Amino acid sequence: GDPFGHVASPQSTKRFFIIKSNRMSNIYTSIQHGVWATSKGNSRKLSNAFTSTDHVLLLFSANESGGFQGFGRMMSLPDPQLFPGIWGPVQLRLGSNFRVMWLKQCKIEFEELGKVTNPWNDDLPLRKSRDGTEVPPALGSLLCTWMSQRPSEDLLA
Repeated sequence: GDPFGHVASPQSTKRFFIIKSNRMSNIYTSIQHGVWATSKGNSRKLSNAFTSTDHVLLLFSANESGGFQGFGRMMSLPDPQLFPGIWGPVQLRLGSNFRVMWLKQCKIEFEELGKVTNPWNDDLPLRKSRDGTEVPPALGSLLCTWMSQRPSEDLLA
């Protein structure tokens, strides 16, 4: 639902998901128009999180970028009327588009985090996260804090 506080404030419930993108151009489109889409399986998972969590955070990592480009809040359920067809033919293999509010654009490398593993993903290194991988709230909160502390990038510039 709607945000009733800042995503960094402690009293709200949060879930944190890693989003992978094969194309930087898709990230640029997401920043430009506040929109994302994911696989049908991830769409259901994110939908169930969206209705039952105060804030759903999406941590964006382009394939082979070596890290994160920023993070955003999921703002709506998948919506067939939101920017229909914006992604081109891949739209046909995805769930419906949903609104995203980008909350930080930055550069941070997985290797700057040292030996970080995800106990919710078989204790695998953060770099091996797949699209839709959930991270525990203590780690997710820290990743968003560390990203927020970095200088803001203007990735569209």
